[PDB]
Amino acid sequence: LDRADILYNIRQTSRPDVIPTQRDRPVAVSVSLKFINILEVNETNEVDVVFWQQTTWSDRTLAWNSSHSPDQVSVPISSLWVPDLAAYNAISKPEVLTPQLARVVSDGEVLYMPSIRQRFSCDVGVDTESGATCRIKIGSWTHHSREISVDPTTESDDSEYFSQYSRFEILDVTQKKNSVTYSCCPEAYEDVEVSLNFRKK
Amino acid sequence: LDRADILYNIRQTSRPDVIPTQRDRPVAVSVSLKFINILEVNEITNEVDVVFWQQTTWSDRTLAWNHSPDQVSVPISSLWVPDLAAYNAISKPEVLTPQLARVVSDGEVLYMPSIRQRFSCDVSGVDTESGATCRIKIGSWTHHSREISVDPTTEDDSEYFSQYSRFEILDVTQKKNSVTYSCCPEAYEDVEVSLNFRKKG
Amino acid sequence: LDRADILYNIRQTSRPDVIPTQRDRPVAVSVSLKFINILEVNEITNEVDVVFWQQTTWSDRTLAWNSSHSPDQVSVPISSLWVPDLAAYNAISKPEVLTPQLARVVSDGEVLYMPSIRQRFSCDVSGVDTESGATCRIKIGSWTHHSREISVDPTTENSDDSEYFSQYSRFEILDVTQKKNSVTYSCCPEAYEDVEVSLNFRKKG
Amino acid sequence: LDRADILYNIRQTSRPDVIPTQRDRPVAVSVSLKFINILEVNEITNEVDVVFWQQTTWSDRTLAWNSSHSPDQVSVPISSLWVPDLAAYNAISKPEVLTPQLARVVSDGEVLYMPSIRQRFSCDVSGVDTESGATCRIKIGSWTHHSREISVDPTTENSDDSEYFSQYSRFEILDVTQKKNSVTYSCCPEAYEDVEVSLNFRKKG
Amino acid sequence: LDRADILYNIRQTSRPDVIPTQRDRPVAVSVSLKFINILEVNENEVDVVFWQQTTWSDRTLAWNSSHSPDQVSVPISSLWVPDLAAYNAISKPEVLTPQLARVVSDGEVLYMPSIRQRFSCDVSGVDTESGATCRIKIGSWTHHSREISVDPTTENSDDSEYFSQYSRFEILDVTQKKNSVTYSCCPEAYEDVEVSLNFRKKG
Amino acid sequence: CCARNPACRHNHPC
Repeated sequence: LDRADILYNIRQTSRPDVIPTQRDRPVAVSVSLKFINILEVNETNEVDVVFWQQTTWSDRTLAWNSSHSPDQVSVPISSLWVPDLAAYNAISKPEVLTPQLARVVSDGEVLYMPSIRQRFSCDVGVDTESGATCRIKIGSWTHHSREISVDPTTESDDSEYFSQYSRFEILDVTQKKNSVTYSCCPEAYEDVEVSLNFRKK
Repeated sequence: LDRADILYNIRQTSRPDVIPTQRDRPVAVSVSLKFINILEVNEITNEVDVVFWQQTTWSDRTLAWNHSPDQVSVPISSLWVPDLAAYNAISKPEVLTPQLARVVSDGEVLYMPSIRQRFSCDVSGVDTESGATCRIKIGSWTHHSREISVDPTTEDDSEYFSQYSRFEILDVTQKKNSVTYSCCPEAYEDVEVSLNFRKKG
Repeated sequence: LDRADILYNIRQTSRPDVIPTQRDRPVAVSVSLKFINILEVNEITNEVDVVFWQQTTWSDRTLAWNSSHSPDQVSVPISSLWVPDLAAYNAISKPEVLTPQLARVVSDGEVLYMPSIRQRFSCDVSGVDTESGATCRIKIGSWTHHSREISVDPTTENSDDSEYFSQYSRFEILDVTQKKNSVTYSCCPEAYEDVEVSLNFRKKG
Repeated sequence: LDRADILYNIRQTSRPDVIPTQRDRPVAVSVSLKFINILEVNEITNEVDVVFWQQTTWSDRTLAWNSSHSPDQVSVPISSLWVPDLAAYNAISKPEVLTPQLARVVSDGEVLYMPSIRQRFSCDVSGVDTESGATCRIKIGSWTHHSREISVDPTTENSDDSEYFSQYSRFEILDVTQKKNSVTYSCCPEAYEDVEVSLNFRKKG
Repeated sequence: LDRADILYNIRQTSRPDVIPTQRDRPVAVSVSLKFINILEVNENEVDVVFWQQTTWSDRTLAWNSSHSPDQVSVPISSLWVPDLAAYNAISKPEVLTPQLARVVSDGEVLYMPSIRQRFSCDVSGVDTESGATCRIKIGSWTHHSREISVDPTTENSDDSEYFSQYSRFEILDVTQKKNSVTYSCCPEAYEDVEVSLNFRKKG
Repeated sequence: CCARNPACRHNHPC
């Protein structure tokens, strides 16, 4: 098959509005934030950050036999189911800086890594040695734990992607998994809490 | 039935532009605000910027099905949604979250977007003990009470409220208001939500 | 007929891109502004930001239905209807619609569209601190339809202007007048009808 | 023919992505700016924000209708028409269109499009407080169509450019000249026609 | 063939979501930035306007031009366009111009949008003689080196032919050089053009 | 009138 055929078949079988759960198991979604910059810190306790949101999951409906065929293609996200991830504590809509294409592997793995600019409420100590910490909580907006699980990947240089020209420097980036039940809603919602410890240079 | 079938059946029979009234009863809509943050109180201008989850529920029996899945996530463009507005808003509601609702097998729809919005509100005593109160008035923009009724839900406690805000919630109360004018035999309804809050120190 | 049937019939007959003129008479459009708030007044770089309900009504017989055994009104998304191409000739920002974009359609074909709009204008703010205050003039008419195609008229609805206005604003409304006018520019050989709305306001104290 | 018929026929025959060239002649586009306001001058950054009506005309004879008992003109959404891909070559912001995106089609196939546009330019504002004032240079032509495909011409000075200008601006217009030119770049083998608009303005005081 | 026929045939054969690789060779994309302005220097972000001259070929678009026009303007929504991104940008690219490309009868496509964008750069020496330098890295977001190659065009220090005379800044030098980057996120190499804009405040 | 309420005003233009 050529790329055209694969892309054509993906549009025929892919259901962008249908979570690809397989045997009533959750779709396992992994999330990892790579920080590129910290801009417009405000004393209002708000910060503006740029980060690559590495997101992966599997959708076996998209798989194809890679005999001759490519092993991977780039596909517009409007042709795929994508997890309805939100930063629960964001105070602005995520602004996607990059082309909205995901990578689909022949086995049905999907890799989506947008560059995102977003504003958060967090505690700005920023001029001290130990610095400030910004907590970003990411999970499914509408899918509880039997439908979507959310996990960090295992870490490698938190500062690798970080602008050397920023006024700030990264002290450390940590991940915690959480599973939360609110009184609004009888099921548990998974999130990943990412802690960005940073300070002014 | 699988999720694909449910979603397919919803698109047949769901009429996004038609209020799903049953036997000439109103669509009973319940609306409840959970405050997440208070961002830019302005003592000069009497304006406040708030973030809140707008818990909204109603029923559309035409969507019902069913042992096999009991709920699905559906994009709101496939559903009728009530034309609720905050009558005293001074900015467009900014939806922070994926625009998906939950549909239950009995035809209940649950839509809970995170919204950032600015209101004209009395901020005078925000630094005092008893604090300031911001009233947010919500009802249907075009529908009177025989078409859409609007009621507060029963729970008030800042479970969802950011601990990093400059402000704290003293109390949140919800009252329904219902007027009949002599011009007109039908009743007009809104929900008034009172956010009593103050600066921490 | 039920609401579904009415809405279905509206989609069949309604032509959103076709002015519903009757026997080549103008479509009579009425406009009334209800002011809700005045935000970000700027005494330097003149300029005011206002929020207002733009009550707009007209008739479109193509929408009509028999309501003898049917509902007498429905709410319909504006993308299913012809709406007048109104513009504030002196606006300096795009109108931002705050409210659900639905119009109310009566069985006889009367249509009401009343969005809440936030918009910035160039306006005379000198004197906003004084007793007589400042006046902001907003000119509203059709962008492309001259007087043989669209007539524009203010509504009679006089001094109730404070009822709609936020009591928490830094400003208060002294008076609102709505006057009909008919303008010809050299760009364009026909006359365009407008409503000039004069918002007389001041800072409180 | 009624308006509905004409609009229907325009959708059938009009090719929004196809320049309506005749016999491999350029499509003659005429472009003329009417300045409405000058906002947000910045003496630090040498940037100015202007609002202008961009009066634009050209012809597409395929759209004509010769029938009796028919309108002389209709209003049509621009997404149903080929429109020239005009750009201000030296703009530093995206053009913001303030008005309904409708053009007029005349029964002879003339198309008249006049959007109100807000846009920021780089210009030397040092002398804005002086007698002779500052000048803002705006170059407008087709982005992708060189001179064999689109010609661009100003219309002749009929009015004073101040006719449309807000009396509430902090600035006043000293002079506006709109002159035809041709640009070439090393990117591109062919010449592109433009209108160069010089807006000479100053602060009132 | 008239323009209508060409445009019609382009819609029939063009697959906007399919990279037009030939026999699993990379699509060779050439990219060159022409700087128009430098706008809002901040003591560490700068705002630039540039024309992004981009060319590549898609043989599926080709037509016989012996008795027909040789080139047309086409909306980019009808074409595959490379998914180019400035890897180090801190704002979304704002496209200032009509989103139309030129297609030549041999299948060459030329796309040159005007873009406004903010970058993180060291502006401390902007008032000095040697000036400040802004580094912009541009390559495909999702297509590694076996799928898309990225090359500068010849003529490196880039003459400020396009540069506004009314800017507060002047261009000292522009170099546009090819590179190939591997991040730990991603096992393949991605090709880029690294553009160094050396500029300073005027006197 | 019932002019003060947006919905009412839609249903009964004042």
